[PDB]
Amino acid sequence: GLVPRGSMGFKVKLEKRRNAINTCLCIGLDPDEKDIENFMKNEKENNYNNIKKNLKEKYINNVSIKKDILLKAPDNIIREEKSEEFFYFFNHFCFYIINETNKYALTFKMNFAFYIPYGSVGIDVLKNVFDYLYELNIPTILDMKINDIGNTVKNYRKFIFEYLKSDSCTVNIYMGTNMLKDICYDEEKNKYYSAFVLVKTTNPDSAIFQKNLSLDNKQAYVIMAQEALNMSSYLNLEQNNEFIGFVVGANSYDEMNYIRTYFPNCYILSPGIGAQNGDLHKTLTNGYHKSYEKILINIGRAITKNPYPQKAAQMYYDQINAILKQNME
Amino acid sequence: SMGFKVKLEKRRNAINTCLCIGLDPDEKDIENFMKNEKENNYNNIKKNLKEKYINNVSIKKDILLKAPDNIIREEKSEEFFYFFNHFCFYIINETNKYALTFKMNFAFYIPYGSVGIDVLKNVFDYLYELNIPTILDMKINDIGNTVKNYRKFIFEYLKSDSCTVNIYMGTNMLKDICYDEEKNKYYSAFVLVKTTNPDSAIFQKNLSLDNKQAYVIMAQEALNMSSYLNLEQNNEFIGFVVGANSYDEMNYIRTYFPNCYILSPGIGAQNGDLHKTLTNGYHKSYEKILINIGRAITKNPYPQKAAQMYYDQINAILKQNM
Ligand SMILES: *c1cc(=O)[nH]c(=O)n1[C@@H]1O[C@H](COP(=O)(O)O)[C@@H](O)[C@H]1O
Ligand SMILES: *c1cc(=O)[nH]c(=O)n1[C@@H]1O[C@H](COP(=O)(O)O)[C@@H](O)[C@H]1O
Repeated sequence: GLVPRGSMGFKVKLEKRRNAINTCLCIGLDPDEKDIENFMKNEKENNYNNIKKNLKEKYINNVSIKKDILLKAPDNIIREEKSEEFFYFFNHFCFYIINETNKYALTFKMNFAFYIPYGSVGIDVLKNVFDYLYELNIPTILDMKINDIGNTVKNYRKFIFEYLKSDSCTVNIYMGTNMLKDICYDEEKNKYYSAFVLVKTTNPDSAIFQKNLSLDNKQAYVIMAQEALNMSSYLNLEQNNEFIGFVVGANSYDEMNYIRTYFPNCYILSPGIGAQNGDLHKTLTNGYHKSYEKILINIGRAITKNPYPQKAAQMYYDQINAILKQNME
Repeated sequence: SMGFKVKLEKRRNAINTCLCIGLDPDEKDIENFMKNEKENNYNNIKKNLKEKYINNVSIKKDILLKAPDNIIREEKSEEFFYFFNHFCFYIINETNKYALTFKMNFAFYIPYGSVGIDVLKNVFDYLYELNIPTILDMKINDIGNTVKNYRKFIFEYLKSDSCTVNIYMGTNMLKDICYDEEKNKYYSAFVLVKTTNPDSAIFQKNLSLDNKQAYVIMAQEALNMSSYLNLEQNNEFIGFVVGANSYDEMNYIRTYFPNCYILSPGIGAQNGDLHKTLTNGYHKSYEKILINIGRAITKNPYPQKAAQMYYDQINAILKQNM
C-alpha cells in the first residue's frame, strides 16, 4: 500500500503532509533584492555560517543548475567567481529559508515575479528551488496568477508542471474558464494538475470588479468560484487526486465565510497574514475545515524578512495550531 | 526618453501602418528553423550574421556570432540558445520594415527555463537598436508590492515600451506598473477589456454593473487610472486589449472612448476578420488601433511575404476608411 514520493496526486500528497505535520501554514518565498543583499552582507560578516550549513544538506547535490558553482566555498565565489556572486547568494538565501522553516510548512509558495527581474539568473535559482523542494518532498505552489488563451497557456503548463515539477499554481480565469483545460490537463501525456483560481484578492480595491460586478444577484467572485468548480468536475480532477481550489484573501472575512458555507469541501489558499495585516483568528475560523489542508494560510514577508525565520515560522505555526485547536476544541 | 505615445506616432509617420507583429516562437517553430537551416546551408543564419545590430546584443554575443558549423561541434550546449535566438532575429530582419510594433508573449520564452529569457533579452536589445516600439505580452496581475518586480523586469531590464495587464484583481496595481514614484518614470500598458478566447463572454459580457457589461466597466476604470497617474501628460497611456473577433465591443469602445489606444489580437490563427476589425476600431491616428498578427506570420514558411500582405491590405483598408 505504499507510494513513492512524486508518484501521487497533489490531493494525496497534501493530505499525507498535513497528517504528518499537523498544520496549514504555507510559507511564501518571495525574496526581494534587499533580502538577497542583506543575506550576502550578513554572511560576509559571519564567515558564511548559514551557507556552510546549506552545504551540509545532502539534497543540495541533487539540484539541476550550476551545482559546480553552488557547492563552492563562499570566499572562492567572491574572489574567483564574481560574475556568479549574485546567483550564488540568491540561491543560498532560498536554501537557507527552506532549511530553517521547512519543518513547519505544509507547503511552500514561490511567487514568480520575484525570480524574473534580473533576467535568466533568477530562473536558474527558481529551478533549483523547485528541485530542492522536490527532493525534500514538500508540496509546492508556483504563484504566477497566469492567464491567456489556450494555445499560449500550454507553455506555462510545461514550465510549471514539467520543468519546475510544481504540484500546483495560481490562475486568473477572468479571460475564461476554458483556459483551465490547457493548464490542469495535458491531453498528450494524459496528466492532470492542480491549480488555485483567484476568487477574492487581498489588494485594497479588490472589490471594484470581484464584488461590484454581478449576474442576477450573485457577485462576480461567487460566479467565478462556481465556474471553476464546474470545470474541475468536467475534467474529473478529483478522480485523479487533483483539484481546482480558490484564492480567498486573509482580509476578506465575509467572502471566506460565504465560500466555505456554499462550497463546503473546496480547497482555499489564503494570503494576506503578516505584511498585509490580515486577521488570522477571523480568517482561519471563517475558512476552517476539519481537513485543514483545505485552508492554507500563506505567510511570506513576515517570515522571510524576519532576522530569525525559523523562530518566526515556529511562532506562526504555533499560533495557527492554537486557533485550529479551538475550532476542533 | 521620448514616450510611447510619441514613439508610436513617429513610427507611424515613417512607415504608414498599424501592423503589430507577434513574435511567439514555439518549440516546433524552433526545431523547424534548425531543420531547414541545416538542409539549406544555414542561408538564413548567414544573412542574420550580415546585419549590423547583432553586434549589439547583451547576452552571449560571442556565441551568436559563431558559424553554425562550429556551434554544433564545439558549443553544443548552446545549440538551442543559438537557433532560438537566430529564429527570432530572422523573423525580425525579414518583417521589421512592415511593423509599427513588435509584441513578444512572455509565455513562449519561459518554458525551457533561463535560456529563453536570455533570448528574450537579446530580442528586446535588437528591437531597441532598430528603434522599433515594443510590447511585452504577459497579462500581468498581482498586488502592488509584487508587481513592482514586473515593472523592473519589463521596463528596466528589457526596456520594453509597454506591456499587457489584467486588472481584474483591481485597478490600483497600475500605480506600481505604469508609474515609478522614486524615479519619476511613467510607462504605458494595455489592459484586457475583451479577449479572443471562445468563452470570453462568461465574465466579460455576462457580468454587469449599472446597465453596462463588465468589459465597459473595466475600460472606464482603466482610463480613470490613466487620468489619476497623469500618463497622457507624460506621453504615455493606458490602452485596451479588444479581440479582433469582437466587432460589437470594438464598435462600442471606439464610439464611447473616441481617442483610446486599442491593441487587437485574433486575426490569422484565431480567424478574426481584418476588414471588420479595422473598420470598427478605426481612428485617423491609426496607431490607436494596433492589429496584432503572430502565428499567421511566424508559422508562414514565407514570413516576409506574409507580413507584406498584411501591411498592404491594412493600408488598402485604411485608405478606404479615409
Ligand atoms: C496573491 C493574491 C492575493 O490576493 N494576495 C497576494 O498577496 N498574492 C501574492 O501572495 C503573496 C503574499 O505574500 P506576503 O504579503 O505574505 O509577503 C505574494 O506572493 C503576493 O504576490
Ligand atoms: C492575448 C489576449 C487575447 O485576448 N488574445 C490573445 O490572442 N492574446 C495573445 O495574443 C497573441 C495572439 O497571437 P496569434 O493568435 O496571432 O498567434 C498571443 O500572444 C496570445 O497569447
